Amino acid sequence: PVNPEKLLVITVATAETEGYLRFLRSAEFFNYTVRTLGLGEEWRGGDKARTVGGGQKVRWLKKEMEKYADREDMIIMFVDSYDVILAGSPTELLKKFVQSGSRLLFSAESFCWPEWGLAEQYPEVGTGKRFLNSGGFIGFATTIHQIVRQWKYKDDDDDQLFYTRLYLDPGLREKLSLNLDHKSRIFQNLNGALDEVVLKFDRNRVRIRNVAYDTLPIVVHGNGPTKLQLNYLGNYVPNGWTPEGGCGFCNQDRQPPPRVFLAVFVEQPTPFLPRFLQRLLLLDYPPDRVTLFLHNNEVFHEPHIADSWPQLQDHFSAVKLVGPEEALSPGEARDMAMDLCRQDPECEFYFSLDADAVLTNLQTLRILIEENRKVIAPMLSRHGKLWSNFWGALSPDEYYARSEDYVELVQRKRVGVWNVPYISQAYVIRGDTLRMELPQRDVFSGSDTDPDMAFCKSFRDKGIFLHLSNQHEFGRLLATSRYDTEHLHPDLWQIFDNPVDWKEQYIHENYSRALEGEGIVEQPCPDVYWFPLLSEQMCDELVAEMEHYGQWSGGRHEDSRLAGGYENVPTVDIHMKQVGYEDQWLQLLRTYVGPMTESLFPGYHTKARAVMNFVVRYRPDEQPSLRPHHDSSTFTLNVALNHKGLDYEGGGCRFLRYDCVISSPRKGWALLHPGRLTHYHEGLPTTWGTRYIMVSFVDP
Amino acid sequence: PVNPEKLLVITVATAETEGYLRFLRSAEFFNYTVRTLGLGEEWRGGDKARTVGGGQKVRWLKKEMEKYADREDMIIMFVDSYDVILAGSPTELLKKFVQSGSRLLFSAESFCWPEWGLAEQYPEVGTGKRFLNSGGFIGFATTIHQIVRQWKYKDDDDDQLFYTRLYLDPGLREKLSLNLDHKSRIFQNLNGALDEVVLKFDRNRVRIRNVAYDTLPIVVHGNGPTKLQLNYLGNYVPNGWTPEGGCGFCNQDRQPPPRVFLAVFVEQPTPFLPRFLQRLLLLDYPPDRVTLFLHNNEVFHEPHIADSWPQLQDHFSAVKLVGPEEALSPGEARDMAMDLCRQDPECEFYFSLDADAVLTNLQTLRILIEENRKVIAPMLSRHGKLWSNFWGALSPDEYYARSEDYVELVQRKRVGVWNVPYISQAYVIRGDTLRMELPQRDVFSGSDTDPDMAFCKSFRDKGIFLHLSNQHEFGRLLATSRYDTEHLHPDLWQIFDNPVDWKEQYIHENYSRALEGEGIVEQPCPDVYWFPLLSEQMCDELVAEMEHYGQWSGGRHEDSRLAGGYENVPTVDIHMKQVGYEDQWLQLLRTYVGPMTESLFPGYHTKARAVMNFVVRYRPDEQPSLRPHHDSSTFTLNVALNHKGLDYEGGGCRFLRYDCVISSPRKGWALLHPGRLTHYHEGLPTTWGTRYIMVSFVDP
Ligand SMILES: *[C@@H]1O[C@H](CO)[C@@H](O[C@@H]2O[C@H](CO)[C@@H](O)[C@H](O)[C@H]2NC(C)=O)[C@H](O)[C@H]1NC(C)=O
Ligand SMILES: *[C@@H]1O[C@H](CO)[C@@H](O[C@@H]2O[C@H](CO)[C@@H](O)[C@H](O)[C@H]2NC(C)=O)[C@H](O)[C@H]1NC(C)=O
Ligand SMILES: O=c1ccn([C@@H]2O[C@H](COP(=O)(O)OP(=O)(O)O)[C@@H](O)[C@H]2O)c(=O)[nH]1
Ligand SMILES: O=c1ccn([C@@H]2O[C@H](COP(=O)(O)OP(=O)(O)O)[C@@H](O)[C@H]2O)c(=O)[nH]1
Ligand SMILES: *[C@@H]1O[C@H](CO)[C@@H](O)[C@H](O)[C@H]1NC(C)=O
Ligand SMILES: *[C@@H]1O[C@H](CO)[C@@H](O)[C@H](O)[C@H]1NC(C)=O
Ligand SMILES: O=C(O)CCC(=O)C(=O)O
Ligand SMILES: O=C(O)CCC(=O)C(=O)O
Ligand SMILES: [Fe+2]
Ligand SMILES: [Fe+2]
Ligand SMILES: [Fe+2]
Ligand SMILES: [Fe+2]
Ligand SMILES: [Mn+2]
Ligand SMILES: [Mn+2]
Repeated sequence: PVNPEKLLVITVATAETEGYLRFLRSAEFFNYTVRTLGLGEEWRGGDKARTVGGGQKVRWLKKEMEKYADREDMIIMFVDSYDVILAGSPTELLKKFVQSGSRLLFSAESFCWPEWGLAEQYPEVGTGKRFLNSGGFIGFATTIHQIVRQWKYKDDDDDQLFYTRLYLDPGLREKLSLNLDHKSRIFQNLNGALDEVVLKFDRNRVRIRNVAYDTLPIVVHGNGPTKLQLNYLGNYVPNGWTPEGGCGFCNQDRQPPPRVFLAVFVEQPTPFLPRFLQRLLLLDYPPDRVTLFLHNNEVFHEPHIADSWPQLQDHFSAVKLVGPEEALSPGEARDMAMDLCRQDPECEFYFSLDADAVLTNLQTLRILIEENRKVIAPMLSRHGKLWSNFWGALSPDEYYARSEDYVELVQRKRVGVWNVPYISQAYVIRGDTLRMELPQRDVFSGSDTDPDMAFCKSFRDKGIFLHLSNQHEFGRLLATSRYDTEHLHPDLWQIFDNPVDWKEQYIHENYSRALEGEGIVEQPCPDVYWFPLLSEQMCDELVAEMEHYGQWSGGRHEDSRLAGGYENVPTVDIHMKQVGYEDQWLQLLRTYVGPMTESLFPGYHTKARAVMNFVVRYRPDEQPSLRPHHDSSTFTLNVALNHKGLDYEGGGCRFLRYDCVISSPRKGWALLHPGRLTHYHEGLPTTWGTRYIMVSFVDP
Repeated sequence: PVNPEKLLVITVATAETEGYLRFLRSAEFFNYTVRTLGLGEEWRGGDKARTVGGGQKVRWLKKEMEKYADREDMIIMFVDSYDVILAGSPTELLKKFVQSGSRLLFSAESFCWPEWGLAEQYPEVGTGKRFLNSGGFIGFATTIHQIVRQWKYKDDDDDQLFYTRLYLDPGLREKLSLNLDHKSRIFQNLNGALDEVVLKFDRNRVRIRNVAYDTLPIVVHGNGPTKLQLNYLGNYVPNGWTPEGGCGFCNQDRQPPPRVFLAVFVEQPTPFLPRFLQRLLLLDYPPDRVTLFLHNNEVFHEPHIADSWPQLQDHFSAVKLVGPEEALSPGEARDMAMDLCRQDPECEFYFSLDADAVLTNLQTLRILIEENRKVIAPMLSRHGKLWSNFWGALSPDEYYARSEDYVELVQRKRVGVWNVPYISQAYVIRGDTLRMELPQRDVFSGSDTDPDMAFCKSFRDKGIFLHLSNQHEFGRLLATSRYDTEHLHPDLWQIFDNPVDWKEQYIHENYSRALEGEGIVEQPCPDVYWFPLLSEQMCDELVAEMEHYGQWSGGRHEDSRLAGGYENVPTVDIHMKQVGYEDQWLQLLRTYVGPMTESLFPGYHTKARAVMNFVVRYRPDEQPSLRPHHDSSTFTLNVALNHKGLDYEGGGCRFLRYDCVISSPRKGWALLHPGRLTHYHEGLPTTWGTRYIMVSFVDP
């Protein structure tokens, strides 16, 4: 039973990169003893991601092994550190080594790298990996010393060719009892084996299983082009995220805060921008510590920015606008904003936020800064859909791909802080990282590749992790896909594409409370109910849209009213059809009036059909009143669109059979009365100003 | 200026017939002096209506004239009396005689009667009547004496041939200055001149005008076959009926009363007979003075008569039934009933009343008896139509014809007591007239002619007037034309043909009062109105008709109710369509429910459309309740058809949104509530007995 106190892990690492630190945490979880060679030095092993190299690893190890040249009592395992995580204990590792009968076991690989023509020389293996991989091997210290002694080559020569050449010596391979871990009992190299590796869960720990060989490896090596697959596994293995404990490295549970450069990007016509700009004033972070940069690409949004700009300038420490007349492409804009932060040593954190990100959590900035990562994004999704501001995986093209755990994360079945290949629309970046690790200006620009992808790739190429937190509800993403800008108030037409935001801007703030009892709804006259439905902004924009159409009814015009004997009872009005708002208004009816009606009239059901939908204008100079009549409806909805007193005098609705009068309508509130038989009614004369109302004859 | 004290009217009359008395009244109106020859004697002048005759007139006149043979100071006018009325004064008559230059003026006639071959011998006249008529002549007494002296012939020879022969003597005609009144200045004979005579009205007097000659005759002679035309004129001329005075011989203003034989005739299936038989008990005339005879030709009416017969037998002095098993034809039945009166000297008046006569005036018998005529009928019309129980005129066929004043009489623009050619369905006849003047048994029978016509003709042939009074509202005539007897209660289906009577039997007696305010209508729940609509008899017959169909609803049956989510809400019921009563029930709705609805819901109009009309049966053993639902109607009508307590326990209607319960329905009363949106409602469980209701979903 070999003693774990005699096992030493040796690894190489010239800097404490996020991968190195991920490795160490996995080593410390199992209580391994880790010696790290090279930590302050310059890497001379060549660009291992483009070419061969790594001989410097062998030189440093050879020098370290001279201490242990005679230590037959010591087992040593050498592993890479930037792309390796440990998944099993020293005890299990040692038992498995001993079972191999080997004196120095190398990991095995599907590819014969870097000289593919050496494959013939290798021994035959039935089903396991055939070839040697230098990223991981374990053996007696005396045997390892005898191998690494023979290093006498350049720092930029290939370490794995060196070991392969020695392994392919039949006399040497037998003298020293050298072996390869063909069936991945100990070492799992991913390159060429992705289809064989799955996560194996436990209550408080995760590891990996090779389903081809039915093994539980100890060492997971994301060798070659599998770093992102290793990134994926390292979110779980060994104690990343677990069924019972959750995430293991996040906070879980949440005097001057760091100065922040906040950069906002308006790169396409985007709905509800006035609302977004107003949210900036509400972000819970001291505004004297925030510098605002706003890039607007859209002349459509210039009035919006202008209205908001005085309040922003008074709010934040400093503000800078870059408008459309500057002709910047989105890539150049984002380079410029990031570089303003990079070049200012007082910029401790850089926070990029696009205009289609709705931050519902006003503490997002604090939360992300406290997470203490180089780069981190809050998870934002489109309402009720899977689409989000991150990708879990990449295609070989390096385009979008759905990771095996994407849906669980978007649905927040698994919450934590995830290492992912792509983030967008909102993220926070350390100022130090921009200065020390990505000093180039051309981060988003440079190739014909999309800027958002180029940015992520820029960070991946430096080995910087991209973190994504779904630990909290942070907000959502607006649909901007087909946003029709040819209206006086385009956001009035957003009831389909952005219904959550549409409701919050146009439905009365006390509507939902009214629909749940609470004694808001009123019944001023028998079977006439009165409730808040439309927000003041909705009334104002709707009136303005009607006046902008300008073509009100006149003589010869006919409505669906019933008075006396086949009389015609018209109003000066505009029907929703004429302005192109029928479909939107029916959606309102379906969603907000239908349910209100069934609640106030128990027993009644409706799908809210209405062929007659129109806005009425009363004035002393044209048609000031509406004579007694019935409506061609099962029930009628009558919504006040302006203020009695401020905008008009007189007016109001009278119900003759009940000698009951609605003398003082409320802007945004609706009347709901039966349309036939019982509620013969009259619109009293408007005596001054202009009185606007919205009328729907539903279920005719 | 000849003195009217020297003018004597001589006429012949063997009896004081109604025509003679009509003549005398017209003579007394103008203050003529009338000598009447022959009053107690036997007429030997032959049948003047079949043949020639009348010589007896000349014999009596010749004897009377011997007194005046030398009285050159006297003017004498001889006229017939049974078919003559005077229309002008003695003064006007005398002036006109004098203007003629004649010493003995005869009336003229279009026909050369009785020897047509004497026409050549007459003098030529341009346009006036050419030939002599003996019914009227005026002249100096000495001249008349010289003419009548020459009478030496049989009582049955023709008087007019005698005068013609003397007139056609050229020497005589010139010696005595004999003349004919060619242009009807004085005498108007109607035969051959009907087209020339019209009535000329004045405030308090009527006369006739000859429009061919533009004259105003003094003497109107209905000679030959024009007696009925004279009958017509004599209703006005000279003071019969006048614009300002009205009728001149009627009462205008209305201790043992005469014994009466009342005879009732049921000669065809007739509607509402139970009601008619019940009316007999209400006739305002002492029942101990009335003998009832009832002839029923219809087995359909045997149960009706049987139900009523105990009350009739207890009511009247004596009663006799003659049923269908006696095989009597209507003619034999009416002969038999009239002859029972004829042969009983205690039968002072005979009153014949058919079963389709509705006497609304319970004093009809008194009124007609007080009118003191031989034969008189009260005017009865079919509701809102011109058809009545009399004819004003006869065709040459002696069939129906419309008199020039028929419509004015039916519409009661002219009221009085009229001499008319035909009466039917109700009339009163003096017992004496039957004994003394129509002793034959075969009054209605004898020829293949209709009995009703034969009866009138029988009386006309004896010169008996047929009187018709429209001086009062007496009643109406039922339509019996197409009476469908193939029902359990045929009168339920009479809403079209006899709507006045249908209303009085089936509509609630307090319906009309309720429709005119008076605080009968109730509103037991908000916008649920409650009013009396159906009579108890209507409910009882309607239920019984449904149970007699017997085929009530069951499983798989679907109604037009709306509950929850596309649930099916059935009732065990029968729809009006199935029993063949839809059209009738819609008529009820149109006529009685429509107007009630518009009165209780001011502003609403309806033509009372209803596709769903049905009777519901609730029982503990089948379907006792009706779960909460809405109706496919603008408003719903809900009529109770039996008695809570007597016939069922439990039941009632509940309106959930109003926490209001109709716990105690009223048989025959209707509920009226809106059908949609507001009045979600439930039929409570019937716990004992059977609860029937009538339901209509109107305006769906
Ligand atoms: C929604 O409901 C709230 C609470 O019922 C309303 O609040 C009040 O507003 C009045 C006048 O604006 C104030 O005098 C009260 O002090 C407020 N009460 C509270 C608890 O805030 C609010 O006005 C309603 N909103 C709308 C648009 O009608
Ligand atoms: C129609 O209305 C009359 C009067 O309102 C009702 O008459 C009364 O009936 C009750 C019970 O039958 C008696 O106690 C009263 O004395 C009656 N009053 C009078 C003035 O007659 C009559 O019942 C109503 N008819 C129906 C069928 O409901
Ligand atoms: O600048 C560098 C590059 C690499 N390494 C170490 O050398 C190993 C070899 O690099 P890599 O794992 O990327 O090569 P591959 O396994 O993909 O062939 C890394 O894991 C680190 O342990 C290092 O210390 N500094
Ligand atoms: O039974 C009779 C029939 C006739 N007359 C008288 O004789 C007249 C002649 O009869 P009528 O007028 O019917 O004959 P016509 O004028 O039609 O030829 C009558 O008007 C009566 O004045 C009479 O007294 N008794
Ligand atoms: C690691 O060592 C500590 C004692 O030094 C011990 O308490 C802990 O449980 C060990 N953990 C594992 C996973 O072996
Ligand atoms: C008839 O005579 C009386 C007097 O005897 C007279 O009062 C009356 O007015 C006269 N009527 C007519 C119509 O001549
Ligand atoms: O002006 C009002 O409030 C009543 C008008 C009405 O109900 C209608 O549009 O038909
Ligand atoms: O039984 C009742 O009174 C209620 C039933 C009803 O209204 C219906 O027939 O639809
Ligand atoms: Fe309109
Ligand atoms: Fe209306
Ligand atoms: Fe039914
Ligand atoms: Fe119902
Ligand atoms: Mn590696
Ligand atoms: Mn005559």
